[PDB]
Amino acid sequence: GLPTMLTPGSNQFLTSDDFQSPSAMPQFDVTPEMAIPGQVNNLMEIAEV
Amino acid sequence: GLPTMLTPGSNQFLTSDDFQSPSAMPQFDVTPEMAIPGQVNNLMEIAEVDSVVPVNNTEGKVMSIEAYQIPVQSNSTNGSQVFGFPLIPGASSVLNRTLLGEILNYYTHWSGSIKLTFMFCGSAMATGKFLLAYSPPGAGAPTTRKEAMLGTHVIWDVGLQSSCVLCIPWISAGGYITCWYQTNIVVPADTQSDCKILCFVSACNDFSVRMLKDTPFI
Amino acid sequence: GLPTMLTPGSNQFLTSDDFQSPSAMPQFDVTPEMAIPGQVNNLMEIAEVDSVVPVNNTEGKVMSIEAYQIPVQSNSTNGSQVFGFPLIPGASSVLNRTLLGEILNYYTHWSGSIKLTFMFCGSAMATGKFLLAYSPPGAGAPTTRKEAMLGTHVIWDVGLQSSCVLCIPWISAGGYITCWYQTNIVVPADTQSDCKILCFVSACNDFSVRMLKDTPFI
Amino acid sequence: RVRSITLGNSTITTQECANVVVGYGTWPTYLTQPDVATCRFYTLESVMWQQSSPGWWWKFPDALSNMGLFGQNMQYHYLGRAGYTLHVQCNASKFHQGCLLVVCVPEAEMGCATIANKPDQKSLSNGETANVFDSQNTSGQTAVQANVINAGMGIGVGNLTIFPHQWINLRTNNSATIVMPYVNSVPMDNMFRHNNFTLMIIPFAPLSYSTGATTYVPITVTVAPMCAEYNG
Amino acid sequence: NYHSRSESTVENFLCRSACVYYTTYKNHGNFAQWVINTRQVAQLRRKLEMFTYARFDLELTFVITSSQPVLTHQIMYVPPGGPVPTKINSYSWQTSTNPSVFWTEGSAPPRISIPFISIGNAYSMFYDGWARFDKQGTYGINTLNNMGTLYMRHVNDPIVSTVRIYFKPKHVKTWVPRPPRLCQYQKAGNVNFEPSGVTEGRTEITAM
Amino acid sequence: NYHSRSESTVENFLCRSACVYYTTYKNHGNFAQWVINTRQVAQLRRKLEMFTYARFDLELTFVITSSQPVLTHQIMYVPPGGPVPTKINSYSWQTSTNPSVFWTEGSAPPRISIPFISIGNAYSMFYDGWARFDKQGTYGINTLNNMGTLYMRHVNDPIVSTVRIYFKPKHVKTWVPRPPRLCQYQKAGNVNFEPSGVTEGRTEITAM
Repeated sequence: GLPTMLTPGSNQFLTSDDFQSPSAMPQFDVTPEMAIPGQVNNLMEIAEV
Repeated sequence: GLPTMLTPGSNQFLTSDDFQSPSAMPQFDVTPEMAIPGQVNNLMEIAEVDSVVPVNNTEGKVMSIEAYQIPVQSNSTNGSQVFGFPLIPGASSVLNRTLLGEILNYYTHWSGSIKLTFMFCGSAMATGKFLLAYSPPGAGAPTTRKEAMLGTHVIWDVGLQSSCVLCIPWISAGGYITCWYQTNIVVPADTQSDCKILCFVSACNDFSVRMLKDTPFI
Repeated sequence: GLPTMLTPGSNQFLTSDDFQSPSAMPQFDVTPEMAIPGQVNNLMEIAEVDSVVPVNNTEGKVMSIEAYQIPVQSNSTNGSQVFGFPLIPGASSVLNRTLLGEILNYYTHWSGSIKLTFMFCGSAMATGKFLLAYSPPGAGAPTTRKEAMLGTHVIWDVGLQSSCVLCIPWISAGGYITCWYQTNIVVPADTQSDCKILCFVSACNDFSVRMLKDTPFI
Repeated sequence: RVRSITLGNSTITTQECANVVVGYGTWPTYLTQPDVATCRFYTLESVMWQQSSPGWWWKFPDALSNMGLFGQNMQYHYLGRAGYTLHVQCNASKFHQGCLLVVCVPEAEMGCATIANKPDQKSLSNGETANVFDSQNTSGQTAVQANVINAGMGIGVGNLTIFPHQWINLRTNNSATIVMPYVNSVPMDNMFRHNNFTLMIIPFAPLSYSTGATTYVPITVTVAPMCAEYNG
Repeated sequence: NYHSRSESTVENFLCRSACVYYTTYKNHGNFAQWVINTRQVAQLRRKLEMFTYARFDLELTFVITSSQPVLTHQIMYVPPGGPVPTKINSYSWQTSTNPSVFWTEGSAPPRISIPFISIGNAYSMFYDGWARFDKQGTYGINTLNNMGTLYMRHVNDPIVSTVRIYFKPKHVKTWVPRPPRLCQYQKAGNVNFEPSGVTEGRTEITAM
Repeated sequence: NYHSRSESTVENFLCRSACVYYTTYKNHGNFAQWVINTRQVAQLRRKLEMFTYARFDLELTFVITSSQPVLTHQIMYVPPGGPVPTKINSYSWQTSTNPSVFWTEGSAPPRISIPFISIGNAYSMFYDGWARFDKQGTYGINTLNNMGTLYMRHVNDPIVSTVRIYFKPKHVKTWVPRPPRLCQYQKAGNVNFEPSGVTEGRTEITAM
């Protein structure tokens, strides 16, 4: 295969990380989003009330 | 080599995954596909095929072909019920072993419309009327012919049509199907037996299923 | 480094795999290829070469060159069988040690056509006719010259042609080859011995094999 | 009106308006040594439908195995292939009632009455003679578990509609026509050790009649092979 | 590719992993074996038997654990027609045409792919015929459905091993739908059944 | 590339892995060795001997297990003409022109590739001649067929090791086809045979 080296940080679990992961249910057909009134995108929208 | 890091999830076997794997026999020359009639691409192609519904599945009828035969008597009280059944989706007793029922029993959730066909099998010269009524979910089954008549229904005259087709919603009380003897069956001559009605069911249109599970029938 | 995950199958040795590997001697200057006559690209190039068939492989003939010599007698009963053999693919006794047979014995499945050549080795002035008959799979070998004559056949006159070629299917009862003395062999003078026939076999056309296995001859 | 159909030296009639079912939407075609000398109608002995009849079946390559030239072509060849048109008709009056399912089932492998055993050749097929379904559980060491409700296969009989079929309701029709394509895992096969399909005729509504009427209804099955092929 | 589609499609219905075989083998006494089959598990068998013919590739994953150096295990696949071992040291374990996987504990589980391998163009779920016409014991046996055999041994020169074989059909094509089985299964080698009622019973034919 | 082709092609016929050598060595007493050869295994030998000349590269995979820290093993390849060890501590183990592989247990098996390395343009399966004309013991010895030697030792300063060597020819070219051997093999260093019958016997020359 392709030559590689493992670097420090390999096989560690960082609670702050951001990596892809496999789905346990890749074949599941997910329910579509419908509009719901009141969508919140930021907490400042609450702080400003 | 190229610097890499192993992330969480490395070296685990997920029974649901989708990764490439090496062939044990990469040099094997695989037999070409030939056309075979009857290719199935989707299970809805099976759910949409009409099958006979065991409506008369009483305790002494289940082990016989008679389970599928709804009796009709020429000397019945007018206005009495001929037959009827709950369209309960949970363990539908007359619809869960049908081609439709078997497929829906592999999913945790489903929704769509159902086609119900009723076929009269009396003699060619037999005539009379039946009232086929539909009771929407939450309405309750009717108790009399008049109550059924004031709801949603069709008058089926067997002297004009050997069969009648209803189209109802079915999702998952669940609604009901009833049939009343508006009139009795008039014949030109005595017969040695009664008349029968056969019932058929299939998925009507845009039927969908959502999450595969084990069948409860094993 | 670059985030990665190891999947099932990682760190296993599959004897059938195909991966790159490092050279133990990357700096070695390798001797260039020169043309050599006789390059073989495919084993069918060998299977298609005619080889001599040990038709007369009786118990006392197998250890001699005589195994390949079919006897012909000038005083035979007319209509009697000269020779014959099963075209059984499973352990074909007269065809499985031939160039063709050896190659086919390395595969679990094969199919194609076979060329059979019969060569007469009597004197130049010898003449007479032979009946070469073919019995399709499931037909059974013929018992008489007339039965053979009413089937599929060729009349081979050794006074016109020193050899005759048949082309038959062979896959894997398996069909049969027979040869009958339509007439005896007529000669101008007495000889001190009989006449012989040699038989040759090869793959005829579009011969294919499907799955490599160990030879059964070791 | 009435349509007269001639194949070879045999002629049958059907209603001009009769419906034809083509199994799987496929017509038989050629891929071999063709033989059209057998492309004639073969009419099987009629069976009588009574008030209590449980049903009948035929294995096809076997049903025609004694039929003259068709039977001979099976006997003189190693491999072969064929499609079939099956015509099923009832002779009944307007004073008769009842309903049949006429269905062709591919690979109808049947179960044995004794769980530990396998059914024999005659219990599975009696050639051109119809085999009969039972209303009761059958019994025997090599007997087929012919109880009607499971169609001999361990399935519910009401679900046989998944296979090519036509209903015969005597108040509307007395006939069915099914075109059955060649269906297999291989292009050609041995026709003596494998039954490509089974024809089953099963009443779902019992025969009944007025009191002065004939007490039985004849059911006639006519078979017409198409595109027959054999090894050279 | 295939997964972002309705769960009603044939590939989503059938392309799911299942544990099809559980066994054990020891380092002293000695090997495990399994003939690849589709009639081994009732849920899998029932779904496949809704079709008459099918064509698919096989994915096999092995979960291997052990109980009392690095322990190495050998998994051997014998294609239809190949030689098989009878002994822990039979010559067939070294045959070049019988692919093997050598694996050690602590690594990700072994995994191999076996392509569609029948001589015919599809595997037959049902067979209304005989391997030999005059042999009653051959009714229902289609010799074109041989998918090969797996063998497992410990590689060395009081340890007990346990093996779980996970099977998944892939790229599945099916033909000629059949009714779902009503009866419970009796044997893997047959279609024998106990006659069974078409459905559950009711006390009356009317709606209430 | 090569695999998606007929199994009748030369590369598919010959490019299959085989176990060609099985041995042992201990950490006390001390090393294993194998001279690379093609006449070691009868099935391999027979297939290669259907040709007169061949040119190929070699792939070598080592399956190593052991029985009573991390255990390290050294695999050394000595090219034709290189020095060889006689002792566990011979200087030849450190020669820069004798490539070595250092490997530890628990990792994927060691693997190396050896290119075609003869001085001639092909390896000869047969040789109708002598290395030295007047020396009868040299008949059949072609000195151009030296593929080098492998040595194995445990790296340290009552453990028993076992080694299985897996060999696979690659990128194989062959010339001048020969008849398959009829006789059974007697020795790896010869073409000696016991005279053997051309085929199996029959009771009569006729069809039945």
